[PDB]
Amino acid sequence: QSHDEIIDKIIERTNKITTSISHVESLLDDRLDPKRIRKAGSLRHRVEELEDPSCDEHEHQCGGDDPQCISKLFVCDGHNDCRNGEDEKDCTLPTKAGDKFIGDVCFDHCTKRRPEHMTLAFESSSIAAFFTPIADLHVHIEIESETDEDESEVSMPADGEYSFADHRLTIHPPEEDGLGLVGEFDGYNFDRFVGHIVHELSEEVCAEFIFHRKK
Amino acid sequence: RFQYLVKNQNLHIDYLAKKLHDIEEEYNKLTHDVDKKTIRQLKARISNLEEHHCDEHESECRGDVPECIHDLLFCDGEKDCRDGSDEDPETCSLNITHVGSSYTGLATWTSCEDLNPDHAIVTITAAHRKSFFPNRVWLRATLSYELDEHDHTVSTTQLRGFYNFGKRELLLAPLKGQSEGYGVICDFNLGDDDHADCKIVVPSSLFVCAHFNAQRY
Amino acid sequence: LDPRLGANAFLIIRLDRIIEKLRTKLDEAEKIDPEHFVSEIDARVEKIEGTHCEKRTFQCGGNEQECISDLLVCDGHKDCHNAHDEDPDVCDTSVVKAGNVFSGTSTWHGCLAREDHVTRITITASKRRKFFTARIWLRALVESELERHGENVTSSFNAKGYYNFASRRLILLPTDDHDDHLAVVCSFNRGDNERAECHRVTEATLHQCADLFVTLEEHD
Repeated sequence: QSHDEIIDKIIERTNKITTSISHVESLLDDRLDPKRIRKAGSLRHRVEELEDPSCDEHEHQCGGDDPQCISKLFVCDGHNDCRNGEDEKDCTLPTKAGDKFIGDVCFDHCTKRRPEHMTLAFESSSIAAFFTPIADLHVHIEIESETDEDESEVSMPADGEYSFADHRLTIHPPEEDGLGLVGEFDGYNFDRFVGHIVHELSEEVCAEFIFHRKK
Repeated sequence: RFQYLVKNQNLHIDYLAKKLHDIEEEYNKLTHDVDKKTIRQLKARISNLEEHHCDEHESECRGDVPECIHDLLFCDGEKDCRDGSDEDPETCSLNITHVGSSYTGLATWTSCEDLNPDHAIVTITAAHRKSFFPNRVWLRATLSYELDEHDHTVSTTQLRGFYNFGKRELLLAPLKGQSEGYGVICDFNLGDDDHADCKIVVPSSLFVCAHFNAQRY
Repeated sequence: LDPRLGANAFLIIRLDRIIEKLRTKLDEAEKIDPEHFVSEIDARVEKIEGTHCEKRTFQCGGNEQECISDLLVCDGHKDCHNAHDEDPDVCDTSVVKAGNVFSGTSTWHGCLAREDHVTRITITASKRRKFFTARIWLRALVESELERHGENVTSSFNAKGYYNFASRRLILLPTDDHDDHLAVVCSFNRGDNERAECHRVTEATLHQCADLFVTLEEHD
């Protein structure tokens, strides 16, 4: 009876060890999870924006642990300028064709149709091959209004550019009314941006929207 | 012979149950998981500096998309926002004015009495919420702070006032015919429902008599 | 020969390989640790929030807070009500224990205009008179690896100075130096004891120049 009763108490332990190992390999991946670094990164940037900028004017701050101040035109330049090497890591563009963002209103004083909420889509991104800090875009802007009378519509096409430098995207006025839309990401997130409209001539904040990516 | 090959397993496993159990220490000799509670109330300390488009006499909403809504429309029983933040128990929760709660933290006096920093507590003796006007929680309190003479002694004001769900700030006042008439303003704008930044004030000017950053036990 | 045992073998070989993959991604722990990070923010916010205290005096913080004059901070006597001043995490005698070495680069936007280069301060001496325990008198040596031209020429000088517990900032002035040698001033505002913000200053006006950051070179 002891034969076969001894071998059964081996395979039983073999399992009971692979638990104790495959528990700790997953429970370790918690601290290494990619989303943690992402989400906490966002918080880091929001406190630095609240402080004054440590750089000078058009310069950009690359420093991770040892600040190095470099001009704006060298981010994703194509070669190493920041002595960290931290300005070349970011050249992957975040917004791919077919991506569709929908904002909700925050407050609106630039009143064309004073919409409830408006939509934004990407026809096509494109990269000028040779010099690529800036990568131009085609974007629709859909707005589905409603009033007393009419169920009017709109979709004006425009063309902006996304800048790897300060992470802003721009939309050059779609109509002659001269309303530029100034996107601003935090830099670590890319599911939402707080971008808001501006009179292209005067550089004045008029109306904000909080966009989200749709999934 | 199968007994040999069996004994070869037992050993070869037990060298791994020793090797994992060795890593178990090196994993647990790194940092704790930093409980949700500190990051909860860190994000707040930022949110009190980034400026609000919302002006005075109104309170921004709690949710994803900040709006700016007038202060008499919270906990109303009608949704007045975009998302209807005003109906959710992340706001209606009364945990803060349940009777018997008490705040504390030693006070510095700038304006009166110059007593030298000594403990000061606020306490809530009785709370009522009227069924027909749920916007405010009417309540009564007793402020108490340690005069420093010889023996440990305390003067005890007595108070009444309302708790405003908008500002999140309860505010009290001296009753009438009470010695040394003071009032107290507690703002719970930090993350959790505990801690505060209070201030004892003179009831007329809202001039800041004594400032004490108070906790709860 | 006999089944069940033959299978059990292969489990042990796989399992032996998956215990190594842990050791590869074990060193990636400690690379980014949360408990250290929240300290970095909470301390950095704790400046722009503003010290309620006024003009070089130690601010307690916690349940309660109020001023105490910088000269009582770590004295071996209770001075604050809740004893935040006599604690280990604030006293923490040694961030300047001798032998520690700090290094890092320095831009120069002030006088003595030259190219951007690397510097490294190293603490030599330390003293603490057990009657007046409140400050740490200490010596140190300052190194410059700049390349002027035609060679790599290395400046050096000795510097005395002290280190507050209240303000957590050490200050070094050059001694017996007829030559220029502009003084250095640090601060450990990070809440952690590795990194530090410094800038070299003229001894009199105390206005800034040459903002440089430094890191604690690895012990052992």
